[PDB]
Amino acid sequence: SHMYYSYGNYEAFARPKKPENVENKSAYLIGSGLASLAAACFLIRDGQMEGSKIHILEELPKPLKGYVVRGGRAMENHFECLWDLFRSIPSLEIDNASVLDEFYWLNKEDPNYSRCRVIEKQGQRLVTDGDFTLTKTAIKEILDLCLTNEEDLDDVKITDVFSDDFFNSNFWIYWKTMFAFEPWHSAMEMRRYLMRFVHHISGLADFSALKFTKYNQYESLVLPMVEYLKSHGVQFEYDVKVEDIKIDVTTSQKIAREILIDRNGNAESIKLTINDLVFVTNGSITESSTYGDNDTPAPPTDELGGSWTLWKNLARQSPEFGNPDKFCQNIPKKSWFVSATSTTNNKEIIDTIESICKRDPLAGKTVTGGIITINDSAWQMSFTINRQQQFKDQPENEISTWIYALYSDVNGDYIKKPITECSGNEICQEWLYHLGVSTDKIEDLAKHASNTIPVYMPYITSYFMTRAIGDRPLVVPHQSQNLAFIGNFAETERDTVFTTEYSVRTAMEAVYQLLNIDRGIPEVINSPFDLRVLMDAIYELNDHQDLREITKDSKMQKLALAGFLKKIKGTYIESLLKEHKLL
Amino acid sequence: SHMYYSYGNYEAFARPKKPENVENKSAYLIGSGLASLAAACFLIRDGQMEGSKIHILEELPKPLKGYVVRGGRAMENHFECLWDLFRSIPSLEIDNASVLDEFYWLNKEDPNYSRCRVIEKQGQRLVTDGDFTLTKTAIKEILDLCLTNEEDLDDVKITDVFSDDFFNSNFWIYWKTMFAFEPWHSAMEMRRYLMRFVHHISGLADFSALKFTKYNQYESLVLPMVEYLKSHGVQFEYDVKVEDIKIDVTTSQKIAREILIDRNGNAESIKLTINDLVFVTNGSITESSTYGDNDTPAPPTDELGGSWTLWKNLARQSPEFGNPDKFCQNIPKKSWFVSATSTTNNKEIIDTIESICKRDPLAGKTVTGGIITINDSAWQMSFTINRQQQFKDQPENEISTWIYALYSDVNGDYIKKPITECSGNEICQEWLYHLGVSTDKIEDLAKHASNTIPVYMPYITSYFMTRAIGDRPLVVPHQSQNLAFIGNFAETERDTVFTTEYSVRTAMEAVYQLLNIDRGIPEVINSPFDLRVLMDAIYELNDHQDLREITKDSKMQKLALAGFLKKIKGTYIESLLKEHKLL
Ligand SMILES: CCCCCCCC/C=C\CCCCCCCC(=O)O
Ligand SMILES: CCCCCCCC/C=C\CCCCCCCC(=O)O
Ligand SMILES: [K+]
Ligand SMILES: [K+]
Repeated sequence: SHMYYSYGNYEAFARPKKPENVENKSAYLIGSGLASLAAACFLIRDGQMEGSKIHILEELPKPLKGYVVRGGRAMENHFECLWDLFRSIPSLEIDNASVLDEFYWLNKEDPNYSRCRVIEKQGQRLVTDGDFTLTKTAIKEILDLCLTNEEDLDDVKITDVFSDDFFNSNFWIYWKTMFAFEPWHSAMEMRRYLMRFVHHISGLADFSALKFTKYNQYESLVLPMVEYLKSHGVQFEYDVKVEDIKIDVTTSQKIAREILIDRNGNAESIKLTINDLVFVTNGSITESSTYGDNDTPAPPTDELGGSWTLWKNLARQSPEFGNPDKFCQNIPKKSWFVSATSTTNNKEIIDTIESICKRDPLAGKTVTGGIITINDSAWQMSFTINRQQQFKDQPENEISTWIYALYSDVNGDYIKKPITECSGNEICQEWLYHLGVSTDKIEDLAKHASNTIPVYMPYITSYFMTRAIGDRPLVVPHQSQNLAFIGNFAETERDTVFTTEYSVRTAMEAVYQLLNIDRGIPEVINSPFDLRVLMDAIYELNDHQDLREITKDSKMQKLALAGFLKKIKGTYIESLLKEHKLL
Repeated sequence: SHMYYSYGNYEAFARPKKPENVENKSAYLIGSGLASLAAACFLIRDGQMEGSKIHILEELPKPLKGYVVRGGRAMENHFECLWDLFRSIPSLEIDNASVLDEFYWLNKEDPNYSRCRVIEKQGQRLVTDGDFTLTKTAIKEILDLCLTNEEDLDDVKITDVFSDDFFNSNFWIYWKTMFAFEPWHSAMEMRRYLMRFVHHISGLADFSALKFTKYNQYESLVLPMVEYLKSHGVQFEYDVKVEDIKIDVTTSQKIAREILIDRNGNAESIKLTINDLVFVTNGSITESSTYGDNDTPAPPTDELGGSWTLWKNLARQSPEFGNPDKFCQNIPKKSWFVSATSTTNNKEIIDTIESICKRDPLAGKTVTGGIITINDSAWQMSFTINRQQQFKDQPENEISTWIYALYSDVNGDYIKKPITECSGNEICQEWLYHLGVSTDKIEDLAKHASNTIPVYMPYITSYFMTRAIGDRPLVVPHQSQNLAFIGNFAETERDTVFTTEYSVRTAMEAVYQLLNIDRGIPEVINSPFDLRVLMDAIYELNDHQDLREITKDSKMQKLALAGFLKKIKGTYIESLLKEHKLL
């Protein structure tokens, strides 16, 4: 009621009037991740809140044994809120240009695509690569899922809605690895993904729809925002651990009253009035991460960190604040936990990568174009090499490779141990084996020619845990006066979590609602409602067959189609179907 | 091939790289209407062409007996190209705001809607006002038209595709008068309108979808653009009549070589190279306009002016440059020709208007909210009163009313003459009669208390003449190197003419194509392909009935619906249909 959804250029280009009474308001942002930063940016730009009244509370202060590549997930053109934000953030690389400009021009200069998406048998390209290999049964299961109401998917697993045909498809290889879905994850979220990205189905196998920043996410997204916020006087408070927020939850209002913090070791409290807004990033996929090195595994852990402890403390004050235990408890021990960043200047390794991905990793352009999946790896390992180098101060003869394994409790094929028990050099050895490197060189090249840093992340799969409506708090809970939840464990319609777009969307919706900003929020792109996109999807999903080939081997369908074509012959519907290759 | 269509914020907010070799190029814009001005703006902003190399050639120089209101057509939110343009044009009314900002804020401060759309019997509101009164037969004719391929509508009249039920509907009253469609006009263009604006069907009767500038179009749109262009050094050349452009049309290229002009009376020629771009606004609805006064009719005329003569001279050089005679010849003598602007400070007239439209005309906010149609007027007359005053220097106790008649060859009900034979005061008398003013006061109030300026426009209905594909030139004809056609007689996909959006779209497409600008053009809004919008349309078109009421009185349908509901029961399709009130 305190916001509305829109689309089109009118609302995109319009500027909101200064919101009412904002001169008497303040904001506290809990956490320093992308959602907090984006919310602060919207407070400055569209709330016209004074930067000095904006307080970002970060647990970290103002030494790892090598380079580590973080989230690094791709974006797409229809990250509608994220581009609304980053058109206003100055680039740190190009004069008089925004982050969006630099990104837009870069991905036109050097457009992303994969020349080798799946390998097997120690370095062979998969033979059916490029094809979805979906049977009619699997396709009907996909569409049956989209045709299920989200409300009917409470706690439903991906394995509850798909059968053997689907799980044997190339589609499932592409899908599970690029998005990091496990079979026991949320069918509700998988449905959101299917609908959310249907306009890019023709780019699923070759990653032609992916777009990437010039450098790692921190240098290309976080640092530009931080510079923008600091230039506007926003206050960054470091070594602040937020332990609880006392919230009054009455029959008529929800009002945050006090932030209980541990500053640099000392218990303190921030008293809030109704004009002091609090933005909580509830939960975190990176909390309690541990780090290994070339010779040491990352020590597994089950610690609840400060992020999960805080959400638990808020949930104790109202069921409307969500159910953190659905996301941070009972995570299967087979789940993805470990990622590794393997850095080398060794020509044997780099030349091996070149022979598989067909591009020079040191040229400074696209290399793998996104992850390469090792389809027959016991770990279900994938790895990617982005445009090199991904760190501004890294030597120009080095590459850094990011590696992850979807299965954490199964022996590797060359290193006969679960990934959670492997040092950096052992992870690199298993990877080199699957590249086809000669087995008499693997040990030396991993131990002495590379430096590999593993990271153990207990909650990295947490976004996708099976959930019920109500497990995630509304961005602005009902009757909340000065409290919002942002980030990928907050609830909003149809958008997909594990994306930076979701972080920016929740940030924008929280700020606009709490300040009653008179401007539209862009809806999640309308592609699942667009007949043209749905026609393309049928054509692509059936691996480029028209309606006659699709129905050929079924009399019942073969006849319903002939009756359909009779009615639409010579009409606009027939020309549309022909334009989208269905006729 | 030299442009691409896009939608969403990514392409909206992105800035194009400077196009290649633009530093060696020039532009000549023929005419000073909105399309020429918009093209010049895009040349500056996105072509990064130097303003000194941009030459606008206007026939007019750098005295009417009263105020005259011109085009004054409304806009809507999904004028996608127009808002792309006017976000970059500084407002002349508000500091540090664009034209878009001022427009956006104004129409939120004072949103448009009609409190009385149709009157009859000398000032009575129409009883069924607000309802479409469409029969099932008429609705199927509407959808059958949309389901016809545009290519099958060559030279087809509106009367060729609709029957008595449709022409007796309130829908047709609303539609024909707000858009100025005549029964003999283009069914192809009517189809484009139905598809183009389907997202606003719920605002058709009460004009809630309409948005208006603060002042008349010249003060609120043209003058801001002119100031922008002059501030960038763009050259305005006045008293230049362009008589012909010599174009080389070879087997491989189309190249404009020479502009033949009459400057201030003297024959001259502008020599063009391939790097000199020429933008022709072919044809004009305002050419050869004549003016009357309170005591004199506007003299009818059939003169081809300079605009139509120029298009004819170009068409003689290639059929690819269009067929002007389809639009400027054989216009029926019943067509709309006359509009009048009636200005008064008289309290009897203003109070009469207040009693019909329910708002104070002098308050400075919406008055009629768009045209009021006099349904039983022999002339088929409508009139509107915008926010007053529409001219910045007009006295604050005056209103100006705009009046037009769809039928030009039929005696009025009070003044027993065709409108083409009427003085300004006689047009005002016929109007006052239909307002219900007492017949013993009409003559005095028209002659002495009002000043009414009639305008005769031979080509005002020209955009809508029946046409065939090929009658309008492509914005950039095939193989054209330096020549483009812009404005509402140029050809582009799915957009609707007689709109300022069409002028800006053709301008943008011409500039982007001729300069090969590397940025997307926003497509015509995708509403006819959006299932949600199509569901709303069925609900509104059937005057707010669900699928069971719609089908109730037909056994055949009543059964196909029961079979449909059986298949979709409990699915996402059913929830969608319920959300859009069809179930
Ligand atoms: C009713 C709707 C039917 C939906 C059909 C479902 C098919 C979805 C197809 C897969 C989308 C592939 C997405 C790959 C693009 C990369 C994602 C990204 O941009 O981040
Ligand atoms: C296949 C598509 C079916 C199309 C259904 C057609 C019904 C169209 C309904 C009328 C649209 C009314 C437009 C009124 C809004 C004002 C126009 C404007 O904004 O300038
Ligand atoms: K917006
Ligand atoms: K654009």
